[PDB]
Amino acid sequence: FHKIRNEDLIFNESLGQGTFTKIFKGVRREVGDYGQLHETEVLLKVLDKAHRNYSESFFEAASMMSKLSHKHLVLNYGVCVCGDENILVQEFVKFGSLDTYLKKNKNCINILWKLEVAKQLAAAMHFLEENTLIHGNVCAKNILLIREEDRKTGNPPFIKLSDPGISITVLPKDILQERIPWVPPECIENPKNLNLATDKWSFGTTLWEICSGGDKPLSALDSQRKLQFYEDRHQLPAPKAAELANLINNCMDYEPDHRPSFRAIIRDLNSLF
Ligand SMILES: Fc1cc(-c2cccc3ncc(-c4cnn(C5CCNCC5)c4)nc23)cc(F)c1CN1CCOCC1
Repeated sequence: FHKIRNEDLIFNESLGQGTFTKIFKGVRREVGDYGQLHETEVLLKVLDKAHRNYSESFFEAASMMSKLSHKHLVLNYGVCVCGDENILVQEFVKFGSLDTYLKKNKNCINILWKLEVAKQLAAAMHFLEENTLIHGNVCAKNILLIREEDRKTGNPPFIKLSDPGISITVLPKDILQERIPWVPPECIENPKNLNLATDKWSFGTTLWEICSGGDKPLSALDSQRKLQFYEDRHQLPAPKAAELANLINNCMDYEPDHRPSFRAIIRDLNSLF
């Protein structure tokens, strides 16, 4: 990881919170190409001091995204570990998380937009699968919109997948249960069951999000009822825009070995026209 000096980073507005983290917009003063000075917008993720013990895992997640380079993976600029703070310095994606964007723009997003975003996410996951790299936290909040659809010039939307944050393999059980139904059943049974099939399940849940205008599946269920939801082997209801319901249910297979490869998922996606 490239170590960035605290002097070169300026914290600005809070954008929200992750698990044991606070997230801010910031500015990084840097020497760019040809020696030109730039003040670059950045995303600053800060681990809560009270959870400093997760630091390793906190950085491990980010490490996963920087091992490979891909057009659909958010860039990591480096880390600031100056002092007692642990800071991730990442690319600032203009339009932010996809779930917020869907909730705000639901009244003007059709099937073609959803299908393009789904294809891009599936392509990112196919890249990860071919590299045998587990993401571990696919969800609409971790999809970021680089640019919007422009029907005037035919441009499709473009998305990037963000880093997964602290791994579910080390998170407390109640956080895992709160993350049903993104966390697959076998990881609720044993968090060390984290596997490639995990991301296929979570991809199904994320498709449900994309199709549901930013609604959160099973949000009306508390943790005990989410557990019970997995115990009775229920599936998510089809979204009112049901064009992807079969794909969602095929990915959210209670048998991890039966979840389809992302190549087959991409084939299915392309078959809808
Ligand atoms: F606060 C968060 C930040 C990210 C995130 C991770 C990695 C890179 C990111 N780049 C930009 C933005 C971002 C945030 N807002 N905006 C603009 C859009 C509208 N104008 C203001 C800025 C851009 N967010 C990024 C992911 C999250 F998961 C949350 C946590 N939450 C996710 C759901 O929404 C609330 C925050």
